[PDB]
Amino acid sequence: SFKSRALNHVKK
Amino acid sequence: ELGTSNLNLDARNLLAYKQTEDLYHQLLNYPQEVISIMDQTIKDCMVSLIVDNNLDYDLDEIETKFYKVRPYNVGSCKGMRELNPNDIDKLINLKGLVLRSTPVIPDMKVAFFKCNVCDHTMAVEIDRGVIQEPARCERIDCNEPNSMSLIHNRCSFADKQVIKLQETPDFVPDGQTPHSISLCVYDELVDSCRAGDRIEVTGTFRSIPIRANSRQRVLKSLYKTYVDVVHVK
Amino acid sequence: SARHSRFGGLLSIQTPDKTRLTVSGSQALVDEKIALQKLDDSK
DNA sequence: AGCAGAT
DNA sequence: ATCTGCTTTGGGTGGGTGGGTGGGTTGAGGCAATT
Ligand SMILES: [Zn+2]
Repeated sequence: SFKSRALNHVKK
Repeated sequence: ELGTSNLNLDARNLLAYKQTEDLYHQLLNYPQEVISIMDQTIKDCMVSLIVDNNLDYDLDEIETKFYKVRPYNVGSCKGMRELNPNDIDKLINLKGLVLRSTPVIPDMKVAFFKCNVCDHTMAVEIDRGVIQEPARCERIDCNEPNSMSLIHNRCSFADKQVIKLQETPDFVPDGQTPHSISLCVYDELVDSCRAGDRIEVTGTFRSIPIRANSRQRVLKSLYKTYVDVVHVK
Repeated sequence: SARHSRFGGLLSIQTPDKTRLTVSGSQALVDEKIALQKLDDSK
């Protein structure tokens, strides 16, 4: 019931 | 040979050459653009000299340098009391006694921004004191919006200084209190004169609006004047 | 620009048709590719 | 009243 | 795009647990040092 977006450090 | 960049130019030499009478008048009437084209022409001829003369001097070093011209003796020096609104954005000559000089002010040239989710940085130039800060990273992979921060110590700054000038005794008609005009000097003219010196200053008589308060964008109808110096003697 | 940000040089570029657009910046005063790049970026 | 924010 | 809401100038109709390196500056009275 949540809309969560994830970001990754490897993309830095 | 000496590695310097500033070229001291005398106005009359423009009147000496048949071609440049109109250039001299334009300099006296539109100093900013004329000085800009003069600077670029100086740089272009500097590089062209080496290109044509196939000298051993390094070209990359020349390409790195900012080049300038410092006109002087642009007409009979006027008086601080004779500066009317007709002279706004026009080259003038002032003879006055220095009275004070503020410490060097860091003036921003290029802003530096960094992302908080990709650590991507790009420098964005400045135009008339407004930062064109981006709404999202220029990286296609990370297009996250409104994730820009200003790293103050990684920007680029230029030297500015504000001087106060007071007129010479002989210009006082009766003996009243001499008036005072404010100047602004940039780059190599910074700290070019000490307090109590008699100097002749050539610059553009500019005028800037003043905000009514440090909260809103309302400006006072009265405009404040100053001089944008390009040469000091 | 060699001069400071507040020097204040204004431009008028002429389109193929007789209309004049306004650009700000010494680099624009000298060059045309820079003028068009600034025109695109200012949008 | 101009500008700073939440629906 | 519209609705909701705070705060000025500068001044005591905000104050002294914000101070005087944030500005509102003469007048009087007490104290140490100079005489
Ligand atoms: Zn990013």
